Amino acid sequence: PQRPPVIWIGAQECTGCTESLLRATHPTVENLVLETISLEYHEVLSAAFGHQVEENKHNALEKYKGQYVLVVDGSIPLKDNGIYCMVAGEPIVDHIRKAAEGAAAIIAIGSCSAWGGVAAAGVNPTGAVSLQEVLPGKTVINIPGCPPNPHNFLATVAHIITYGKPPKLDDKNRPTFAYGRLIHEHCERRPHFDAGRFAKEFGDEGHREGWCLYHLGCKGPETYGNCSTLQFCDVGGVWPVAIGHPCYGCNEEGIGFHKGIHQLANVE
Amino acid sequence: PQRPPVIWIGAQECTGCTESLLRATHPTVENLVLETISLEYHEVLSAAFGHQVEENKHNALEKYKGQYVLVVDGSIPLKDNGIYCMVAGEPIVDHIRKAAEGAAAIIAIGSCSAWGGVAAAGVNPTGAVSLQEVLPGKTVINIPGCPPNPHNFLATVAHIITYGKPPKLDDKNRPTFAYGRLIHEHCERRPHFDAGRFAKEFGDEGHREGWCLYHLGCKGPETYGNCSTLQFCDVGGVWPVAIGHPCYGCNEEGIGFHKGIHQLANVE
Amino acid sequence: SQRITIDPVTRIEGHLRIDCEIENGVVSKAWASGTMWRGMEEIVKNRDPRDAWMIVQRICGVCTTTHALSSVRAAESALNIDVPVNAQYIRNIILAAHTTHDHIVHFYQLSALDWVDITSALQADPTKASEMLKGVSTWHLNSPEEFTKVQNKIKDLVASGQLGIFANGYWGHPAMKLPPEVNLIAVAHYLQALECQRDANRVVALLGGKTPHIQNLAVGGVANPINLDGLGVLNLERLMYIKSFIDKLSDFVEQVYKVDTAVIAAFYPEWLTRGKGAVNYLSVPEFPTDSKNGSFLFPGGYIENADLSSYRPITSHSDEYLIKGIQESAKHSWYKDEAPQAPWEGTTIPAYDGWSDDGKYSWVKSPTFYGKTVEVGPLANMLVKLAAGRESTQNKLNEIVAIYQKLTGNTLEVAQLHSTLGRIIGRTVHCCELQDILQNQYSALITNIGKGDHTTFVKPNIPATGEFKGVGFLEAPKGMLSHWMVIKDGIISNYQAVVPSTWNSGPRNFNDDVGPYEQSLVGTPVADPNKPLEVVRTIHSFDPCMACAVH
Amino acid sequence: SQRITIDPVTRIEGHLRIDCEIENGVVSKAWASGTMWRGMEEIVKNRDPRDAWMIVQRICGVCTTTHALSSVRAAESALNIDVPVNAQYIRNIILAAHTTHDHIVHFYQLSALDWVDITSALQADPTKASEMLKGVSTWHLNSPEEFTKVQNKIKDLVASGQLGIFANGYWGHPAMKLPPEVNLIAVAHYLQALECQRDANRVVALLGGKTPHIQNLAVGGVANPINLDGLGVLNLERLMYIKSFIDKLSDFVEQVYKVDTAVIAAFYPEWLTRGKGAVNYLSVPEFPTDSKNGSFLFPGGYIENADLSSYRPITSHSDEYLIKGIQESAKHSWYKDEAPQAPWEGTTIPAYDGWSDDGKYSWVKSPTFYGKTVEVGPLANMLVKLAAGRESTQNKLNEIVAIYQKLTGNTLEVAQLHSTLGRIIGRTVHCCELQDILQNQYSALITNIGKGDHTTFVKPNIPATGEFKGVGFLEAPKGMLSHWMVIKDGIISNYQAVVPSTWNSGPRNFNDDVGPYEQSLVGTPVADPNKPLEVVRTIHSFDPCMACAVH
Ligand code: SF4
Ligand code: SF4
Ligand code: SF4
Ligand code: SF4
Ligand code: FCO
Ligand code: FCO
Ligand code: F3S
Ligand code: F3S
Ligand SMILES: [Cl-]
Ligand SMILES: [Cl-]
Ligand SMILES: [Mg+2]
Ligand SMILES: [Mg+2]
Ligand SMILES: [Mg+2]
Ligand SMILES: [Mg+2]
Ligand code: NI
Repeated sequence: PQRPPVIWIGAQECTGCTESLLRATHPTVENLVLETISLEYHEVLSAAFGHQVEENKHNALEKYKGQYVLVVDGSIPLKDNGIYCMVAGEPIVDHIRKAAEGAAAIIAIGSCSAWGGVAAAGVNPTGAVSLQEVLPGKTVINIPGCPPNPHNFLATVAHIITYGKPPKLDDKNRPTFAYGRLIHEHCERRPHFDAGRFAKEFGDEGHREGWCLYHLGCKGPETYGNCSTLQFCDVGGVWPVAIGHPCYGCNEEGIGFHKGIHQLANVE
Repeated sequence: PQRPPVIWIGAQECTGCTESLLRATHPTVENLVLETISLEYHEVLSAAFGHQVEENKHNALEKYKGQYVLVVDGSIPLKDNGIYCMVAGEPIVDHIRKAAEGAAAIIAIGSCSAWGGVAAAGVNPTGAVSLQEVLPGKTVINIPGCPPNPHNFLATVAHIITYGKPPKLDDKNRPTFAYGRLIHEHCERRPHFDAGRFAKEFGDEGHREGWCLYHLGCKGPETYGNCSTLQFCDVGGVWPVAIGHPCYGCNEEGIGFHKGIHQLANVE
Repeated sequence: SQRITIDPVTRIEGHLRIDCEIENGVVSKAWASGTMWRGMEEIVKNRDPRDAWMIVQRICGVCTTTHALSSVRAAESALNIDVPVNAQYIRNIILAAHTTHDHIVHFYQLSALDWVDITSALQADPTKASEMLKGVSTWHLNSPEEFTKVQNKIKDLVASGQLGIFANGYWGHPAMKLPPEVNLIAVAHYLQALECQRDANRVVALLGGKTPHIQNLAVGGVANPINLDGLGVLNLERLMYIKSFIDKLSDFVEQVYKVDTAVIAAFYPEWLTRGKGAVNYLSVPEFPTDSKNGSFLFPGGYIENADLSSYRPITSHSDEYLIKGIQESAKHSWYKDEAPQAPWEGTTIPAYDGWSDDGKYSWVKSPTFYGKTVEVGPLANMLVKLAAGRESTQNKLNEIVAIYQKLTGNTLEVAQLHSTLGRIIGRTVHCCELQDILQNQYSALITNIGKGDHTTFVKPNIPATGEFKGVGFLEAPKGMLSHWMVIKDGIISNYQAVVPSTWNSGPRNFNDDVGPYEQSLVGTPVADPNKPLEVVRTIHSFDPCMACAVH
Repeated sequence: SQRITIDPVTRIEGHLRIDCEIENGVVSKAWASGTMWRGMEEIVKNRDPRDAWMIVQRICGVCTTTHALSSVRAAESALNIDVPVNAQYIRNIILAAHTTHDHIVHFYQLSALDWVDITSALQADPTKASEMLKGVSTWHLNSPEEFTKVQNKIKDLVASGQLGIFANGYWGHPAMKLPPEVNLIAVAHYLQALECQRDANRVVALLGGKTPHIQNLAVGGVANPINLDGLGVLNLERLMYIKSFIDKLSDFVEQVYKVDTAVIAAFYPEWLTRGKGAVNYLSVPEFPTDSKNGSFLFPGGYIENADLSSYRPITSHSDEYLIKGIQESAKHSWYKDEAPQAPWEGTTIPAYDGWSDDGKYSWVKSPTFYGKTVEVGPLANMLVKLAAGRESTQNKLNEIVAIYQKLTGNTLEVAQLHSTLGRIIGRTVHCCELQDILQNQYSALITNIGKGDHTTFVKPNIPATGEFKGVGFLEAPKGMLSHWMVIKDGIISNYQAVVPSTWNSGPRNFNDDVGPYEQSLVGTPVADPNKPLEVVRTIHSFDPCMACAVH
């Protein structure tokens, strides 16, 4: 049978959001591209290059008009008329707005496209902004994290394919199955927080008993996500806090890349 | 290169403690028996039967006197002179006491051998007792659960092989890495317990949001174990509470098989 | 002539003793004995009906899931509860995936070393072994390179002088008939089987909460919370993960297990002519798909005197013909009350007095169906499906017969299925058909959630007065299972389990008639009475489970 | 003279434009251009030194881990901190497992479709393809049945009419030399590679807390809590799980990746005679094993004018000769300050004025070593190890040459390694040697914990006044990496990253000298200037990373 089409464009990306797919198991990246979708444009994996791959993109935008999912990783730089990211001699903001015109659904994968992320931090050298800021007339589905667990993306695409609509979203257009709860309101170290059992430095006695990381700067009290339950890499038991390091707030605008690692979170 | 010898004897077992090994990944059962140990006696997998396999047990207890690890699953029945489990025409209590005389280390795998378990519950029809009760002058290492995660057993055997002694034990001779903490003192639903967010029935709105299972009968507040952290089957996210059902207390004497599913736990 | 004892029987679940009189080189008379009892029916008595399933699941850890599901079905029967359809889809995926693990482990880890000589595999040419499978299998791990790696693992084990559980085996016995190359193929497949069964149990774990011993059931449905949009519950990401494991099972089952079953029959064709245990067979229908505990995907029935053409169909777990026929006797068992008992009126009063050839010699009871001995399990299951004219079962049997024909130039008729090898073939056919059950029930669950049905549980009420009787039927890996609960004044006043290995392994009955294990052994040739491999070959074909048989 | 542009270059990390002047079908001059900038050096300024590593790790998600490890080494250099040996073992296992994933994905997912024609694979005979590998590999998944399954997946994708990322490829190009059978083998190995690289990243995840972007580092050591007897920390069970994935990597690396590298060389021998980028090579030593940030398992050094016999060894990350020689220029880059700058005095002031052939044409800076252009990465790393007389490296290269000699009848000399195919060979040799690094460092960690050392972290103090400077070196998958930190009054006053793809991809320098990418393209034959596959083959051999090059 025919497979649902996808167009993937990278703006000011590090490629970590594409690389998340190479850790996925349900589906694996080979089953995603041979069975689940038709990946019509993706510069990291494409056999074609240069003029051939730009022709392939134009052909797919015409053939699949009103049908494809558009995915963007990385921030979009507006300073100096778009010149901080140029592909085929044109500002990436122009490639993204052209591709958005015919999209059935639009997804910002990662903190950079969802809210500006690391590339928009500090002084913001390039005037980097979010995908929603460049497409004010469109509903952008945000899948934040640096990078997210790849299944936060893959189960969102599967809901669009299988049931013909997006998953339920919060007021930041994030899927509720993945972002509907604070990490601290579903964390297995909450008993230690409640008892005042805290690690004070890495390698101290409390740290070596798996105690709460709040006083090392854990941002779980102010970050929405599924890192304590879904976790990462499908091996069991693997997320930052379980390994021994505080959450940094990478999902959440104003927390990750703004607050210091050891700065304390506000608690509701 | 010679592998450390192991003798495994089943008493009033259901075979679930042996079947736990078929879910293990580190090591898999095939790497366990070809690379990690020499399994000198195990009736579920042995090529030999009858007189040949009893000849092989005798030869092994003599060859490896003072060197082998003895493992028992199931309770040991003392009522009516031991006749509720008879192998090769003799009470299993006599096979176990003979094998214990030459053991380097002795492990009770599962709640039945650790404390009597389901087979000693209710009126105890067969006078079923624990391995430590039939071996009063010996130090028995207890690995409870019905059955335990197989790595609670495999990492205990690895500590004996690699470092030449048992892992650190609590006052019930349970390894601290697996049994050192209450499930409720490291449970990811503790935030919901603290806020009074409880499931009242399976399928209700709070149950369908992943709320605390205390009012369904969860025994986490009175059960030592690693079910919330190590979990089961190495796929990620799989333990009874994560799937939607309360802990029944199967690790803990006086809790599992004694208290009703929906009976409330005492909280410390 | 002489008397032998086989104690313990290995490569089974639990504690079994087999005795045989040998006359003129063949078994003339046999005794089967279960040598361990716990009293699980007494342990569960006087409890709340809702608690039983968590206790009686521990009857067995090899057939984990099965006693849990039969127990909740018995309470639902007594109480008149209709289970939500989503709870049926979840219970069905768990049973089908568990049974796939169970059959694969029986063929390879438990039975193969009766037919395969691992020493002979050291003499094999790995290239000739791979060439033998061209045009009977498409499996991707039959290369000479795979077989050389496996041969080097055997060589290293033997070179260490520590054979352990592979030692003092039946190496060179005259009943061992495979060429060196086929021994090496079988050991490679034994190791590959361990990966397939682990994937099957990952399906079970994601719905059960763990395995062994699932923890997601309830009287009234299941504990899984269905919410595609929920964090921490059964959402679309968790369902996609389950599907990833379901999809990994088919290739091994179809291209390795199914093909090995035909290859063993081709090398051991006299084992199609011995090991008949009975002339009567019973199976129950399984995998209900409606809102009222029925509309089964697999059919059930009763066959009398081996006549498929006049069998009696069973389409309901409430069938009064099936319920009224079942009794158990303890005349030749170590219990006090000896006359045949209907299980709602059953007792289990221990009365051990030691072994007597003509008196009591087992902890296993003797079940009958309207006074007759009956075989249960995969041979019963297959023969009932062929009597029903089920085309999926016909077609799957024909694929095994076609491989046998290509290897031998001979065909297989239904008369040859009443045998040690026919029993093994019925088990393989069941494992193959279960892969379509898993795809069917996964699709049914996705589709029903999409229609807006997220229901999983009906909370029970239990009247505090009255006496209520319920029965839960289940087609388990070893055959028809039934749990029988009587509720009086709100608590369990009687609990009786009648388990498939009880039917097959039970001793001589109230009329001194012989059950399937003991019947199947008459006529078995025994070349060496000190090493009775031929007896263990026929007994393993039944997949004995003695924790199940005795409880 | 014809002028072509390749924009975008695909199957790399990030945003690259390549321009070429072509004279009579031969490249006469080239330009490399990085077309995206973020200003990561400016984003991290004016922060606490302890926070840099979490921010600058986001320079790149393909070479994840590398910028995190270089950043904590740079702060430890400035502050004079000696890292605990257990923290070194854990950092080393992460970097070696990550680099294994990176090299496998580069050879298969990024580079193979320059050399392999998927449409030609449809004409292959799967049995002939399998026979070609007899006595060339011992891999267990080279059967005709594996190759038939893979051929059928290609057939089904083509029949759908939806080729997607396989569409409008270079199928039938005159530079495509493999026979149909070898194209089919390569596609099978492309799919098998995805399983091996997933197991490498499971090692990284269990120590890092996730991947991409690890979260277990600190200025002063690591955040892993070592306690063999602790619940919820790095205990013996967790270490056993790590080892189970380390053990799964070797067979694919040695029996598939190493063999395919020799086979591509055997079919493309003119690619040993083109793609030379430089005559000077640099690498740093890697995998420290003592208590004082030294005693490296792999050596480093500097080769001038291709002379291995007179190279300069580098044994310390504090080597003043290495430190003093490094500068960067922006004369042909889009930044304001153009004269060569030592990185502790570096600026990054954007000055975009559009493309000029003779002026500014890239966001990449131009690095030099004492005023010379230098190639970094696996060709430099392999040549330095051969100059050091490292037996492990000579023996691994000799295994690749033995396979090449079996297929062609010819040997390889060191002069033939200064080439597009020599660069690919150096990357494979690295991936093979890293498997012994993993086994060595896992054993070291287990042994050290057994002696009673559970230490992992030295808490830093950072003076609130004064100005002090540090540099962190690391041998990354693409070559020598350095991060340069200046601290003033407790916060970062300057931060400069000099990254391996900066050395190789940078534009013409302050003396208009040509760097490796641009020099490598001179002489390249181009059969079809509309489809310049030969240019992309040479550029892909450097493994371009433009997020890295530009930051
Ligand atoms: S969200 Fe993180 S991983 Fe994804 S492009 Fe941005 S920096 Fe990279
Ligand atoms: S502060 Fe962090 S480690 Fe502590 S309970 Fe909250 S989320 Fe968990
Ligand atoms: S502890 Fe549980 S699983 Fe193990 S023998 Fe006892 S009942 Fe069976
Ligand atoms: S009662 Fe049970 S579900 Fe609730 S927090 Fe405690 S252990 Fe977790
Ligand atoms: N299958 C199985 Fe166990 C037995 N006999 C049950 O029921
Ligand atoms: N490897 C890698 Fe990335 C580049 N170039 C860095 O450092
Ligand atoms: S740093 Fe990011 S990955 Fe999760 S644990 Fe915190 S939101
Ligand atoms: S019932 Fe047992 S398996 Fe763990 S969750 Fe409770 S101790
Ligand atoms: Cl739903
Ligand atoms: Cl320790
Ligand atoms: Mg209700
Ligand atoms: Mg019974
Ligand atoms: Mg220093
Ligand atoms: Mg720089
Ligand atoms: Ni990079």
